[PDB]
Amino acid sequence: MDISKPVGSEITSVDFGILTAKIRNLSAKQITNPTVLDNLGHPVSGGLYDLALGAFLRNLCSTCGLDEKFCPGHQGHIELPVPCYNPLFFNQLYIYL
Amino acid sequence: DRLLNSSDYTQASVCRECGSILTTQQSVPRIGSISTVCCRRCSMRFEDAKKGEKIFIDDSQIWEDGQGNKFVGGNETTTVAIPFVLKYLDSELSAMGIRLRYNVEPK
Amino acid sequence: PEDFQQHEQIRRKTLKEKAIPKDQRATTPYMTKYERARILGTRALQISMNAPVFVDLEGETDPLRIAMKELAEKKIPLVIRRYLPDGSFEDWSVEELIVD
Amino acid sequence: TLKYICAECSSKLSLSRTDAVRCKDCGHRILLKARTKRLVQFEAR
Amino acid sequence: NLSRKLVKADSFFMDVLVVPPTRFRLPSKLGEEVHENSQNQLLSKVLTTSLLIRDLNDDLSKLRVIFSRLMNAFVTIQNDVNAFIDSTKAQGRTSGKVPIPGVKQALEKKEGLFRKHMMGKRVNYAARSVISPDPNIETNEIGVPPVFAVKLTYPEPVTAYNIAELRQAVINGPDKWPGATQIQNEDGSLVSLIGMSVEQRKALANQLLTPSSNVSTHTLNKKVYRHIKNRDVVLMNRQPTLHKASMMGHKVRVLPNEKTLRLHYANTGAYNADFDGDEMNMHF
Amino acid sequence: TTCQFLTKAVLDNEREQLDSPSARIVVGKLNNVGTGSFDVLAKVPNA
Amino acid sequence: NENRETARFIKKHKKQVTNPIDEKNGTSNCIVRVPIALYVSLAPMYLENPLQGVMKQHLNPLVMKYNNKVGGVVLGYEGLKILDADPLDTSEKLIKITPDTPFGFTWCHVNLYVWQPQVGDVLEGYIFIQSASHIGLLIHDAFNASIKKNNIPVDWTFVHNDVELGHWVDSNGEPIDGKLRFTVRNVHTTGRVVSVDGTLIS
Amino acid sequence: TFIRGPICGTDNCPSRLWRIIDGRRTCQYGHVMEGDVEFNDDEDLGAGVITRRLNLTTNATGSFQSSQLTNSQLLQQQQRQSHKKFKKLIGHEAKLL
Amino acid sequence: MMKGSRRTGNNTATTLNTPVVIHATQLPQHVSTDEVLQFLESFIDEKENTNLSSSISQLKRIQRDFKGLP
Amino acid sequence: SAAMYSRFVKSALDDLDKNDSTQIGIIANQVALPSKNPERINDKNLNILLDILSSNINRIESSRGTFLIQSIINFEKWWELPPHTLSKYIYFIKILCSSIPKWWQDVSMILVSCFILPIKQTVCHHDMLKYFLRMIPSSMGFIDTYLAKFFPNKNDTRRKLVNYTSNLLKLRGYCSELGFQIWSLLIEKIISIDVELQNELDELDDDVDDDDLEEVDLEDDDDLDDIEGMDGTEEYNVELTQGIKELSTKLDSILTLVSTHVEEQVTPESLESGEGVGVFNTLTTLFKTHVLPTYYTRSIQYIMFHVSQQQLELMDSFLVTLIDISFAVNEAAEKKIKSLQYLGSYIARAKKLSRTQIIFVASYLTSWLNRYVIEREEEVDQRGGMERFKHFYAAFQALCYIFCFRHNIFRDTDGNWECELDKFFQRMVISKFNPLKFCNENVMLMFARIAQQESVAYCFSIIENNNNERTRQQFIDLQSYFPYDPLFLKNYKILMKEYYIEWS
Amino acid sequence: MYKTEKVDLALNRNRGDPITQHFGFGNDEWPKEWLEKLDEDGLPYIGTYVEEGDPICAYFDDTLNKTKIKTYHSSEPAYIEEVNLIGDESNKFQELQTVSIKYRIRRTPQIGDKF
Ligand SMILES: [Zn+2]
Repeated sequence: MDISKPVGSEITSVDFGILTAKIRNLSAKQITNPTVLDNLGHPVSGGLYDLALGAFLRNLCSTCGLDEKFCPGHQGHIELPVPCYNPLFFNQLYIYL
Repeated sequence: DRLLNSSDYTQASVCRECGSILTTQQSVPRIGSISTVCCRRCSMRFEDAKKGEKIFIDDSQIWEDGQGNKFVGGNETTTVAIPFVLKYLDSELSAMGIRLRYNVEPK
Repeated sequence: PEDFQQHEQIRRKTLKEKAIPKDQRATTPYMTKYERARILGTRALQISMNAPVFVDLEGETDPLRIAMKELAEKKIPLVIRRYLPDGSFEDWSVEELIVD
Repeated sequence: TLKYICAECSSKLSLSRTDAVRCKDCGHRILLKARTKRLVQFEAR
Repeated sequence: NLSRKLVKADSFFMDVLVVPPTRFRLPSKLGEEVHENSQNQLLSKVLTTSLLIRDLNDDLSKLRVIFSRLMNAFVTIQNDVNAFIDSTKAQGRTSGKVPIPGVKQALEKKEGLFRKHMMGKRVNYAARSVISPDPNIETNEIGVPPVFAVKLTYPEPVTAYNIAELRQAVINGPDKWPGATQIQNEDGSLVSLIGMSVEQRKALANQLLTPSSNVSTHTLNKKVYRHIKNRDVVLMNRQPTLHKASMMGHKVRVLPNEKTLRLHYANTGAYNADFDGDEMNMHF
Repeated sequence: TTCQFLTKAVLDNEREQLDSPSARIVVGKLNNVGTGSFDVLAKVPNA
Repeated sequence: NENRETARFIKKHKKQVTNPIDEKNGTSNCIVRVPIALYVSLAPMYLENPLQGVMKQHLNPLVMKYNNKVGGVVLGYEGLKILDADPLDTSEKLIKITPDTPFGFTWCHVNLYVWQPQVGDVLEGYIFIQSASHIGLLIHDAFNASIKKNNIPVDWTFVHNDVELGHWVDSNGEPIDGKLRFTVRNVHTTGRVVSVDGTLIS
Repeated sequence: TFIRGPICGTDNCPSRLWRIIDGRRTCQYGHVMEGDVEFNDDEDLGAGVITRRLNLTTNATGSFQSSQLTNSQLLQQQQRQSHKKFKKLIGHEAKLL
Repeated sequence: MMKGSRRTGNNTATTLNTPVVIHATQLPQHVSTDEVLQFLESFIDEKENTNLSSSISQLKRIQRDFKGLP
Repeated sequence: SAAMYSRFVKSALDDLDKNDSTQIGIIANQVALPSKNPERINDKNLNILLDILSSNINRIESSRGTFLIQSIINFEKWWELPPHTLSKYIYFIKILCSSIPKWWQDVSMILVSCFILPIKQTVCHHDMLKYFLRMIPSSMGFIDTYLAKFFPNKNDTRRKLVNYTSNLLKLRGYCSELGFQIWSLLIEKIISIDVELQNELDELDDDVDDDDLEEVDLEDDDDLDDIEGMDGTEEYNVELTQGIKELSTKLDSILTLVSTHVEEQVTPESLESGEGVGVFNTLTTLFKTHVLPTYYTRSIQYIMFHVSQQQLELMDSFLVTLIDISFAVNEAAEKKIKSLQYLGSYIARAKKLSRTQIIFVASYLTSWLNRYVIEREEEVDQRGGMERFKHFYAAFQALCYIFCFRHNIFRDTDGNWECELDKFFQRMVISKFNPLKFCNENVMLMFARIAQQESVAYCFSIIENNNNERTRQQFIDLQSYFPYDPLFLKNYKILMKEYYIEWS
Repeated sequence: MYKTEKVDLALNRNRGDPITQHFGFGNDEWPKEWLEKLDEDGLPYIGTYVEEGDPICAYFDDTLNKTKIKTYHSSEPAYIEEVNLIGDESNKFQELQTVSIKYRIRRTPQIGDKF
C-alpha cells in the first residue's frame, strides 16, 4: 500500500451468476490448436499459450500491447461443438429432468 | 495491514457496467494519443454500426487493441483496491462457468 | 442527466432518513477505546501529510504523539459517525465526547 | 606442482589428461587431494 | 429479480469453455526442470477431442460404425470437460493417485485457496527468531537484534518536524543503525541508498523538502524508508495462537551485540513461553 | 465444502452483502468490528 | 425483440442539446452551460481550505481541454458547491476520510461553460494560413479548424506567390479575407488537440 | 557477479541489472525496476508421480532457454575428426617420414 | 523510445488528479454572447489575485474575440 | 531526368486507393535512412517528394499512409539542408501540423529534444516553436511536459547542461505564458548540481587548488560526428568517476549563463514596460519555496543576491519580502530562523546596499527585540527551558552580525549610534534571557572584540561568567550556516566581486 | 561439524550418452577470480574458507561450450577439509567425474546452545 495513492471507488456487494454464451463478445481468440509449443519453443498462434492471452517469454502481448510487467493477461475461449453440461449444476439439472 | 496492505495489495481496474475484474483492458492507441482502460464485453465492435435522424460516434468511444480491432463503448471503468488472489479467484471460477459481479457503489 | 437527477435525489433522501438528529441520539457520551485509537490513527496520518496542526509541537517529531496532544486540548476536527445496525447513524464530534 | 595422494598406499601422484584415476603403484581407484603451500588467515580466537 | 431476465436452461450447459490467462497458467518447474502446466495437460486433451469429433463430423458430411465412434466421442468430450472442473467426478482410467486435481481441488482442502491464501497469508515486513530472557528491558518492550534492526523499514513521510531526524537517517544509510535504506520521490519512483557514498546521501538528504515542480503531485511528499527505531511498535506472537493475549504489541528496544529476540519474564505467562528453543514472530 | 456452498449460491443469484469478516477479507474491505464499526469525517471550515 | 434491445446502444450516442443559429444569421450557438456533479478527493493540506483544494486539484486541470462526459471543451466553472455529508448553506461542512489514506472524498456540484460544436453547425474564424491542400482557421482566436481540399468546391483556384503562400481565390475573383463562415463536418478527439473538420459544400 | 536477462532503462543503458532482494530489481545507480516473480516451489519419489521424460531446463533466471537443439551443435559434430592427433591417413608423407 | 516507459506516469490520471466520476446532472442550456462576456470577465479576474496561467491566455484570446478585433 | 522519379511517387500516391501500400514501403523506407548512410534521399529528390505531399495530402491521412509521415518527421539531422530545400521542408511542417494537428503532438517531440544543440544551431527549431504557439494555443499545456522530459541527465557531459538551458532561455523570450515554469524547471535542477558540491567541499577554511593557468578546455571532447541478441553475464568495475572537477564547471557554466541573462531582463525600462518586475516576482516566489527549504547549500542564493542588487527598487521588495517570512505568526519556527539567518548575511555581504536601507532594517529589528523583552521577561524564571526563545536568540544574532560587518555605517561625524546602540546593547546583553550564552560562539565573540573597540557595550565579563557557569544540535547548525560565505565557483565569482563584500 | 557433498557429473547423463562435461577450466572463455578458491584441476584448495556463493568446483561442458563452476550454498561458512576424487570401476579407463568434498563448520558456543 501507499498512503499517497488513495482509491475513490470501493466494492460494496458481490453478485453470483453464470456466464452465458456471450463469451464471444468477451474473448475474440477461439483457442483451437491443441499444440502448446513448437520447435524453437515459440508459442504457436491459436494454441493455449497464444500471445493474445497475455505477454509470455519476453514477447509483447497481442491485445494488451504490453510486456509481462504490465499486462493483466486476457481470457480465451474454447468452442465446444456440442453443449456439454456443467458438473457443478449436474445434480440439479438431473432433478428438473 | 497483515492481510491486505502488506501481502498482495493491488490496485486493479473494474468496469462499472458489467462489474468485472478480468474483462478490462488498456487499449493500444495511436502513438500520438493516450491509452485508457476499457471493458471488453461492454464494448461493442465497430463492425456493428446500425442505423439529427442519424448517429455518429464522438471519436472517444472508439478504442483499439494491438490486433487492430476497433471497439465502440466499453468505457466507465475505475480503480479499486483488491487482494490479488481475487483475480485468481475470479479466473478460476470462470473456468467453472461462474460469473462474479462486483458492485462498485461509491463511484 | 435524467437518471442521475433521480438517482442522486433518491440517494440523498435515503441518507437523510438514516441521519439521527442531535436531540434524538441515544448512544454513549464516551469515546469507546476504538474511536480513540482510530482518531489518533487518522489524525496522525493527516498530520504527516501536511495538515495544519493546531498545537505547539514542542520539539515532537512523532506524528502519533502530535495527535495525542491535540486530543488532550480538544483540537482534533474529526467527527465520529456511529452506525446503528440498520445502517442509521449518529454523528458525534470529537470535541463533545468524553475521553477515558 | 599440483598433486594427489593414493588413498591406499600414500604414494604421491599427479594426473593431467587421458589419465585414469588410479594409483600408479597399486591400482587404487580412490585418490585424495594434497594440500600445498597456500596462505589462509585466522584470528587466534 | 429486478432485472427480470429469464432463467434459461442453457445456463446448465456449456457451449464454450473459457481459458484462464497466461499469467495464471505459467509452466511449473522443480529443480531446474521446466514442466508443462498441470492446467494445460487436461485442457489440450479437451482440445484434441474437439478436433477428433471435428474430422469425424466430416465423415457425416459425406454420409453404423461412425456413430459408434461418434457416441464414443460424446462420452470423452464430457469426461474431459468433467476433468477440467473436478477430478473425482471424472474417474476415467481409475488407476489410483490421480494427478492434475482440477479447478475444484485447487479450491477445496485445508490448503485450498480460501484458507491457505485468503484467510491466512504470508507477509512482508516480518521476522522471527528464538527468544531469550531479559530482566533489563521493560515489561512492555522487546529486544531487537541489530541484524533485524537494519533490515526492517518504515515509510516515514518527510515533513517540517521530522526533517531533522530524516536527514540523519539518509546520511547514516543502510548500515549505521539509526538510518534509512530507500527514499521515495513524489512520482512514486524509489531511489535506493545501498551503493551510495555519504556525498550522494548528503545530496539526497538535503533535498527532502525541495518541492518537485509538477502539478499532478503537488499534494504528495517524499518518503524516507527509515530503519526501526526505539519508538516503533511490534506485534509479537508465539505461534500456536490460542487466545488474543498471545499476540501483543511491544515497544522496540534495539540492543547491540545480540543475535536473538529478547523478552521480559513478565511476558512469559501470556505467550505460554519457556526459553528453551521457542520462536516468536515479529510483525512490523 | 467450498464448491458445495458455491453451487448453492450460484443457483440462488445471491448478493453477498460483504459484512461478515470472512467476506470482507476476501474482497479486501475493512472489517466491521472494533475500529471499523464507525466512520471518521473531517470537519472542513470553508463553505 | 431488437426494437427495444438497442435502446441501451442507440440512445447513448444521441447528443441531446443541438446548437441553434443566432440573430437570424446562420452561425450556430455552441457555447453552452451544463451543470455537472463531481466525485473528487481532497488533500490533507487543503483541509483548512477545502474549496481552494477542489479548484487546484480537479477543476484547473480540466479547463480548456476536451471532456468526454460533456462533449465539449471546458471554458470555466462557476458556483462550486461541496455537498455536505451531514444532512441537516453552512460554513463548516464535513467530508468523509477514507479508511486507509488520509484523503477525503466528497461530491460537488458546479456549472461548466463548455464549447459544444456538432455536425451541421456553422462557425466563424479568421483564416490563419491557406495552401493548395487545405485552409486553416482559428475559431474565436483559440480553436484549430482545417478545411481540406476534398471539402472545398472544385471551382476555386489557388493563386501562387511565385517566390515565397498565396490566396485561395474563389469563383468570383475574390481573394478571401480572414473572417470565414464554414460548416462543421467532423470534430476530432485525436490527441491533446481539438480540431474541427469542416466543409464548404452545400 | 551480474546476471543477464532483459534490457535496462533508468535513462542510462541497455544491459543487465542488479536485483536487490532476489526478485526486486534495481539499476546500477539506485533506481528501482518492477515485480520479479521468482518461481519457487516446495517438495511436498512422491508429490504425485514422475509423469514423463521431457528435456526443458532453466538457465536464464526463470523460464526455459537450456536444452535447446541445433544452435550449439555444428562445431560439436566435427570436433572428433580434427582435435585428436595421428589419425592414420598418412600415405605419401609416410613415404617421406 | 522514451515515450514508452514510465507508462503509469504517462497515464498521469490518478485519483488525486482527475475526479472519480463526472455526471451531467441536467440538460445543457445555451448561454448568449452577452453572458460569456460577463462570465469570462469574472473568471479571469478571480484567477488574477501556479498552473492555469497557460490557459488564462487561451481565455484572453477568447475574451478579446467577443468584443473587439484582431 | 528528375521528372520520371516524380511520376513514380505520383503513381505510388494512388496505390493506397488500390489498397496495397507496397511501393510506399520502399519509398518511405528510403527517406528514413540514417544520415551517414548514402542510400538516403538528396536535396533534388526531396523536393520531388515534398510537393507531391504539400499539394495532395488528402489521402496520406489514412490509416496506412501514416507511416510515410513518420519517415518525414524522423528524417534525421533535418536542419542541415540548403534553404531551397530547408525552407520548403519548413513549409511542409507548417501545413501538415495545420491540416492534421494530431502531428503537432508528435513533431514537437522532436523540436524540444534538439534544444541540446547551441543557440546558432537551432534558429529553425525556435521559429517553428514560436509559430505554432501562436497557431495552436492549446499547446502550452503539453509542450510543458516535453521540457521536463528532455532535460538532460546530471551525470552526463557538460555541453548538454549548458546548451539545453541556453536554448531554453530563448524559449522564455518568445514564450511569455510559459515563464514561471521555465524558472521552476531550472532552479530545481541547479540544486541537483549545487547540493552535491558543498558535500564535496572542505571546511570553512578557504580551499586553493594551486592552479595558476586555469583549464579552458574548449577542446575537451571528440568531434561532433553523432547487439548480438544476448551478451553474457558480467562482472564488476562499474568505476563511477565522481564529480570532483566536472561538477565544479557544470555549476560554473550554468549559473553564470543564468545571471548573464537576468542582467538584461532587469533594467530601468523593463521595470516599467517589460517584465523586469515579473522576473523578480517569479524568482522571489521561487526563493521562499524552493531554495529556502534546502539545507547545507551555498551557491544558489547568489542568484537572488545578484538580481536584487541590480536596481534599488528590487531591494525594497526583497528586504521586506524576507521580513514577510522571518517575523510572521502563521509560519513554522525553522523557516523563520533560516530566514533571519538570510537577513543578517544579506545586509552584511551586499556592497550595493544603501545606508537608507540599513537602519530601515536595523530599527525594525531593535523595535522587535525591545518589544520582546517587555512582554516576555517574566516567562524566563518560570517552568520551561531556554529553548522557548529560539526566535529572540536568532534575532539577537541577526542584529549583532550586522554590527560585525557594517559598524562604520551606524556612526556619524560625532561617532554616535543610531537606535541608541550603546544604550541598546548594554541593556539587552544583561537581560534575563542572557543572549550571549545561547547564540553563536564565534560571532558573539566577534561582537565582543568589536563593540569594545567601538565602545558600545562590554560583555567579556558575561562571556567569562557564562562558560564558567557551564535537539539543541540542529538549532546551533542554523546559527553556523552563514548563507553568503565566499564562493567555490571559479568563474561566477568574478561578476560577484562588483557586488560582494569580502571578509575585510 | 563436518559435512560431505558429492559433486557428481554423471548424475544427469545416460549410460549411452557419451562424456559431455569435464572438471577443469576451458581456455579462451574466461572468468577470473575463480582462481582464488579453485586450482588448476578445477577442484578447491583444501583448507580454503568458503561462503555461500563461492565456487566449489569448476567444469567445462562441451554442449554449452562454457566453463561452469558449481557453487557452495549454505549459510554456514566452512573450510574445505578433504577432497576425495572418485575413480570408476564398472566403466574403467574413463576420466574424473565424481568428487566428494568434506567441509568443516566451526561451532563456538553461541547464545541459545543447549547444555
Ligand atoms: Zn538508473
